[PDB]
Amino acid sequence: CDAFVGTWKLVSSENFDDYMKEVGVGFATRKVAGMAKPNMIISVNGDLVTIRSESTFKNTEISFKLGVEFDEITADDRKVKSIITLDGGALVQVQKWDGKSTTIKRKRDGDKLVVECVMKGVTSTRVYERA
Amino acid sequence: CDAFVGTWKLVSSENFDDYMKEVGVGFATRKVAGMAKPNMIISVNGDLVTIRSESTFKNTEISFKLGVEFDEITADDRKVKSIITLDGGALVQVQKWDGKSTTIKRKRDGDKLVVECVMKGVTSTRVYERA
Ligand SMILES: CCCCCCCCCCCCCCCCS(=O)(=O)O
Ligand SMILES: CCCCCCCCCCCCCCCCS(=O)(=O)O
Repeated sequence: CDAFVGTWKLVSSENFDDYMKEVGVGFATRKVAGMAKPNMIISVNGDLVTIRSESTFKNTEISFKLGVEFDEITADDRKVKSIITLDGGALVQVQKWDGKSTTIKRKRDGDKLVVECVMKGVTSTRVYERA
Repeated sequence: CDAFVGTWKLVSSENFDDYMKEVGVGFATRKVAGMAKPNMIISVNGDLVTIRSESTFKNTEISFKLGVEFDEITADDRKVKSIITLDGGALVQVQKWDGKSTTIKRKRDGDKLVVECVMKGVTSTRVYERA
C-alpha cells in the first residue's frame, strides 16, 4: 500500500458527529472529537502496516498484517476485533464488538486520502491532504 | 406577554442536533429539521396564547392558557403533555412523555428572542430576530 504512506492532515468532515452517534459515543467525547483535526500517519515495515492518528487530546496506533484479525482499542474506548484487507486499491476495515459492526474504508481520490465510515446506514466522509 | 408578539426568523442555532439526539429524533427527521430555518409567530387573544412555527416542511401550532396543562403533538411526532408559565419575564415550557421531560424557555434578550431547550444536561440555544 505504497500509495497510502505518509503524513496526512484533515481537510474536511461530513456527518462525523452522526456516525459517532450511531456508534454510541458520548456527548463529551463527541465534542472533543469534533474539535480535533487529527493527522494520520501511515507506514509499512515488511508485512506490518501501521496507522497512527495524532491529536492534542488522543493519539491512537494500530499495527497489523493485512488479512489477520487483531485486537484494537478505539479512541472512544471500545475494545473491538478488527480485520483490514486490500481490495480494489482500498484498505477496507471491519470492526466488530458486542454483536455490532462498522466498516471504515481508506482510499485514494486524486491527490487526497478519503476515509468513509459506515454504521447502520449512516455514512461519514473525511478528506485528508498530505501534510 | 406583549414582548413576545410578532413574527420572528431564525438567526443562529447551537447544539440543536445534539438536543434532538437526546430527545430521540431519528436521523432523517434531524436532517430535515437542520435545514429548516423556521419562522416563529406569537399572538395573544384574550387569555389564549398561540405559538406557531412555520417551515416549508412542517408547520406546528399550539394554543394554550398559561398555567393549564394541555396536549401537544411535536414536529417530530411525539404526543406530550405540556405546561407553559410566565416566570421572570420568560415563557417556561415543560414537556412530559413516557416518564421523560424536557424544558423549553423562550425569553427576550435585547432585541432578539432566544429559545433554550434542555434535555438531560444537553442544552441548545436558538436565536431569532424580528422578521
Ligand atoms: C478524548 C479524546 C477524543 C479523541 C477523538 C475520539 C474519537 C472517538 C470516536 C472514534 C470513532 C472511529 C473513528 C475512525 C477513524 C475516523 S478518522 O479520524 O480516521 O478519519
Ligand atoms: C419533517 C419536517 C421536520 C420539521 C422539523 C422537525 C423538528 C423535530 C424536533 C423538534 C424538537 C422540539 C423543538 C422545540 C422548538 C425549537 S425552535 O425551532 O422553536 O427554536
